[PDB]
Amino acid sequence: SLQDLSKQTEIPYGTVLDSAVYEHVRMKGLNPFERDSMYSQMWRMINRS
Amino acid sequence: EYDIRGIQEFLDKVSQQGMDVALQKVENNINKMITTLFDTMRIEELNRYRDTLRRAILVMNPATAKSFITEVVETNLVAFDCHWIIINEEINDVDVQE
Amino acid sequence: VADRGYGIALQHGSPYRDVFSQRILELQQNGDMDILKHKWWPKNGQCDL
Amino acid sequence: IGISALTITPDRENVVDFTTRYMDYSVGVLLRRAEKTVDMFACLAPFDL
Repeated sequence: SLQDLSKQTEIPYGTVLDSAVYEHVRMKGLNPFERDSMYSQMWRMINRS
Repeated sequence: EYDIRGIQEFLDKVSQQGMDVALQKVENNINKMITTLFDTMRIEELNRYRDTLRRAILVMNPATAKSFITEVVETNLVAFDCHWIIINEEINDVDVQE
Repeated sequence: VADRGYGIALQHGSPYRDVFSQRILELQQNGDMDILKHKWWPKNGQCDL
Repeated sequence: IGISALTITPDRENVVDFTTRYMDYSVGVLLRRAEKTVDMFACLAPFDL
């Protein structure tokens, strides 16, 4: 599941730069009012460097 | 596209009665607007900003308003206590039902 | 943590509160405030924090 | 007309009209398969030939 993918860090993950998926993830990862924290982990992985 | 010299008498007559009116302008790219806020403000401030959205007035054409409301609701910046006023001169019954 | 910051207090209605802001901005931009902080929170203490 | 994997979004829907959706969107992930855990000689692995 995406939750389990967000807990682990042994396998890195990413997407195509600036694609609609990248904006969609960044929209959630920064949001402090989101009910589900998962995306804050997904964003914290994708955004490195 | 709005010419703010319309509300120029409303802000005047309101600011004598002690209300904390704020302006803002709605961008063409509403997603880049909202994502600028979470990227450029403290959590100390976002919780003050949410308290202002409790009451708001939207002065725009319906096709923009539908899109803005849908995004503000999907981003959970408002909840069941909010009370927004929408004002315009031309809205047909097909749009009210959306 | 949000909603808090360190400070100091004065009498009810003390006008000397007008001094702080611009001078604190000076001290922060000069690093004088950071020099005082380093004076009172130096890194290589007796132990790793 | 336009037809593709084109996705309805609140910013696109401003300038062009859309019909009712004929299939739902979904974000997902591609991963490489894990390979079988079982092996015939797993008990002889600890030392090289």
